[PDB]
Amino acid sequence: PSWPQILGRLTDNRDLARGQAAWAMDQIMTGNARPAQIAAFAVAMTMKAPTADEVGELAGVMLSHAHPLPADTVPDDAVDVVGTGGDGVNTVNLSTMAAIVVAAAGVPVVKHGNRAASSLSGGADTLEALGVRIDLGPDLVARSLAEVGIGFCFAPRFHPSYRHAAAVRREIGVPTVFNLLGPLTNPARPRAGLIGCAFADLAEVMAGVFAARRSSVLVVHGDDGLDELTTTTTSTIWRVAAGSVDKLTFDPAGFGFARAQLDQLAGGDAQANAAAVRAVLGGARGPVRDAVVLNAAGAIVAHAGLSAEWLPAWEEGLRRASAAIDTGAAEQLLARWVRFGRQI
Amino acid sequence: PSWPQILGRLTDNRDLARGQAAWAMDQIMTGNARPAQIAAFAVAMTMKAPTADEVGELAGVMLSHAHPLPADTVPDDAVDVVGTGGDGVNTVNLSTMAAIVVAAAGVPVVKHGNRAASSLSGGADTLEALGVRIDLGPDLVARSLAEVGIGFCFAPRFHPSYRHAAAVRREIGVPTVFNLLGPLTNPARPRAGLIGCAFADLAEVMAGVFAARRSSVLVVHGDDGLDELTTTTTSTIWRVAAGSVDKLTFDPAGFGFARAQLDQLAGGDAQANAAAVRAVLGGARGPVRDAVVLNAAGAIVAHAGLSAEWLPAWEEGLRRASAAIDTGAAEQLLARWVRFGRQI
Ligand SMILES: O=P(O)(O)OC[C@H]1O[C@H](OP(=O)(O)OP(=O)(O)O)[C@H](O)[C@@H]1O
Ligand SMILES: O=P(O)(O)OC[C@H]1O[C@H](OP(=O)(O)OP(=O)(O)O)[C@H](O)[C@@H]1O
Ligand SMILES: COc1cc(N)c(C(=O)O)cc1OC
Ligand SMILES: [Mg+2]
Ligand SMILES: [Mg+2]
Ligand SMILES: [Mg+2]
Ligand SMILES: [Mg+2]
Repeated sequence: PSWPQILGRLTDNRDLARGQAAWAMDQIMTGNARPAQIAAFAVAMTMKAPTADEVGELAGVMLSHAHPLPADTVPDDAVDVVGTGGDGVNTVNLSTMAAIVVAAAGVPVVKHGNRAASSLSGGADTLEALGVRIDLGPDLVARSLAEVGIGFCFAPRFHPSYRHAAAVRREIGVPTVFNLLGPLTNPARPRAGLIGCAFADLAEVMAGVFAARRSSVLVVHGDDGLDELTTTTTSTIWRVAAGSVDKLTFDPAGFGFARAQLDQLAGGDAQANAAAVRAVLGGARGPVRDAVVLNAAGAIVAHAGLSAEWLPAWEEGLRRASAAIDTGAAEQLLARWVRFGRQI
Repeated sequence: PSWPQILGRLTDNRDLARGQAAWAMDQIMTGNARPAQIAAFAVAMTMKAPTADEVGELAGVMLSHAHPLPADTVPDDAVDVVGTGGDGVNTVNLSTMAAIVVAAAGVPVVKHGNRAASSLSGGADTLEALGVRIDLGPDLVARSLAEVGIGFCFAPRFHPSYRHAAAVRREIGVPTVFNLLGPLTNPARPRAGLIGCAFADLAEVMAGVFAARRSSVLVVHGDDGLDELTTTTTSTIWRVAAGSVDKLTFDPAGFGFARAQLDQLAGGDAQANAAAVRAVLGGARGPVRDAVVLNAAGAIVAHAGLSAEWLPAWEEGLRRASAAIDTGAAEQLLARWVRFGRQI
């Protein structure tokens, strides 16, 4: 393989041959690709329309180069709650709040996360503002998971070889196929997840990648644009179970949720978003709580799918998420997580 | 304007707003664009499918930044004979030979040229091997045109600000919209031309750019793939006249030309191709001569179009081209051109 061969195939609007996307990603990850070649590749794949085979190859290479967690430290039923970002709506950190609630409900959570790219505060920024240690290595993330019930894998910490691609992504600004990779590259390789996708046209491709590795995942795109399950309107869900993908539309009104306005989910800086987390975990009722409970429930549904029915699953997920907040378990879990980090 | 705005519009498969392509190109030309931004733009513009308006904006900015020729030194009726290159065929230098013949016939020629990109020897390489000074500046190109009847504008000498774009093009090694710009950016701005296009689906776009300038141009694509008028089969001609374009099919058999095989036009390195020039100018009969005469006649037809009827124009062009060789005028012009460069 060579860059002219691969780039020419893509600019001819052709799918790549098996192995070519992987070759390309490996050149990028080993520091062997010129910034121009990285940019050409990211753009050309995006404009061709990436296939699940192609995106799976890219994610596979990233996972090969990533720092793994220690053997036998990640429960077989661990779940992720993470999105692509890039929805261009400055919301509170819904996945991060959902993940705390899910862990408090007793589902092991290994969250893949990062600082902001286009927003004012990313999940990692907000966790740091809450006093949680974001920058732990493999051994300590495994300890966090075992001791607290949740671990946070900071993407730059676990994927140092991605630094060459990350730099090009910033210079060009435009979203590309690379924006799909964060949720597909959790170094703990959890088999379940609630996965947000800001890009309606690419959510099915993400779902195809998860289907190929036989994950139990709900890939979600709010019909208002959010890379979360929204409360302002319906959401599209690509449901991944038993190696296949089912496209569904989801309406929170079927579970008694009132419609919110997008303004009601608005975020601010890390300090403001930390305050918002504290408010929800402390039992504040209102729009943000509703969105957190909904997303926590979706992750619990994904976790359930590792084994059945859609409606009892949602009912159970919503019951469990709501109780995790109401009993104070979620608030207490955050306190315990903070304490864990301060004790080395 | 910004890179995220323009690249986002392209990746959404939308034509640019008026001025945006020009903004991007000026960023590239002033050294304000990162190699990643240059590459993203080149690829995204190519995959979107560039319009004549957009290509014209790109060429306009190049011309703005180019070294011009001194005032009143280029005749109103000067002609160019130049192609995009990249036809993947490795032929002798047909445009460069045709240009010498056209000048010897009395039509002023200001040829835009460059070294090999994908071929074994570019027109500039072959001229250098023949002893012609290829890198003269504006004042001396103007002198060459007046004194010898032909001038050669070396693209890197006249477009120094293009160096950043040129570096990215080499790195990505795939054709893009930038491959169209050579024939569209002759710094002497001749109003007539025989312009070869290797990319059949972009020839109409190049023709539209020339139409906007009200040039008299034949944009040509050999139906065998050559970016020249071919002798192996028919050619498609986009005839540009009176600010409008007509697509025609051209068969040189109508002028008595025997069908050649593509292999009979094969070139080699600069020394081999220089030998091929000497052979044609010395009066050797055969396929190469035929191709040179046909293309010289095409350029004469384009020159006639500044004023002209189609079939008589071709018959006249063929007569004048053949006579320029047969009298030794073309051989003598080359010798005079070599002397000119040696005498400062
Ligand atoms: O600034 P953006 O480009 O829009 O990115 C917003 C967030 O998207 C991902 O968030 P994640 O789902 O992990 O967390 P969140 O929903 O709690 O913010 C990403 O790592 C950022 O934290
Ligand atoms: O090496 P390539 O990738 O195929 O492209 C290079 C050839 O295309 C142009 O040819 P021009 O028409 O000016 O000259 P020619 O036809 O005499 O070679 C260009 O300036 C090079 O000479
Ligand atoms: C317009 O064509 C060119 C302009 C240039 N400046 C350069 C360069 O600086 O290497 C190369 C070019 O084609 C190879
Ligand atoms: Mg999220
Ligand atoms: Mg979000
Ligand atoms: Mg040519
Ligand atoms: Mg050619």
